[PDB]
Amino acid sequence: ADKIKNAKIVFVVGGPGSGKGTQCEKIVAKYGYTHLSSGDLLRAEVASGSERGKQLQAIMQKGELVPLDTVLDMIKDAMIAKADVSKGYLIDGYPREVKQGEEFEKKIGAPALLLYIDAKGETMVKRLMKRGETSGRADDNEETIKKRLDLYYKATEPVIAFYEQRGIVRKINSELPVDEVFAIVEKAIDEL
Ligand SMILES: Nc1ncnc2c1ncn2[C@@H]1O[C@H](COP(=O)(O)OP(=O)(O)OP(=O)(O)OP(=O)(O)OP(=O)(O)OC[C@H]2O[C@@H](n3cnc4c(N)ncnc43)[C@H](O)[C@@H]2O)[C@@H](O)[C@H]1O
Repeated sequence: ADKIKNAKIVFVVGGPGSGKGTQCEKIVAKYGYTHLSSGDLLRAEVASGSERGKQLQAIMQKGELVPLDTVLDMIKDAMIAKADVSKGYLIDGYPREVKQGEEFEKKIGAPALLLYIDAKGETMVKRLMKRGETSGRADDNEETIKKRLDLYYKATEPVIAFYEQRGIVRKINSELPVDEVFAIVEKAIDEL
């Protein structure tokens, strides 16, 4: 526990399809951070066949936010499972609300960096549609896209302004080619 609490922790925040997972995989290979995706954890619980998984599946297929306690407990347990060995943690897709950040800080520890993966709204819509047309997830349909984006703009963008009060946000232009985005992310990571 005091081990995870004192670890470097990076929050990765950005709209659906903005390129969070993409950039996080490149961080892992280059710097050796531990990548925890809130969405991957939740989808793994869905695939387990549990009753909790059936309810998560419903929530996610509607594009809605899973309750804080559910996602936070999964993230904590996944941090613990990898605590022995981390150079640091990339928490991808959490927090999605201010209260999510605040509870993570109370239970786990503070973020040193918030990578704000910043894509245009229409770029996200097009990206999520392109994925949807070629083997996307079940939530990559048009109607669910609308709800995922709405919640990002209303609930999640406030997270940026929140952690901007402590100067830890770095804005990453995720409209550039993947490798050019990564060069900006490297600049941010090297500050740690
Ligand atoms: N904290 C939380 N609290 C409550 N509920 C939660 C929660 N976390 C999750 N949930 C629930 O789970 C759901 C799923 O959430 P989750 O899976 O966490 O998040 P997401 O934002 O929906 O995941 P995406 O995979 O759509 O986006 P990504 O930004 O990682 O993009 P990627 O790199 O793949 O890239 C997308 C596409 O774009 C392309 N691309 C990426 N970067 C670039 C680039 N620079 N140039 C060109 N194309 C690019 C990629 O090839 C790819 O095709 C939520 O809606 C909610 O229901």
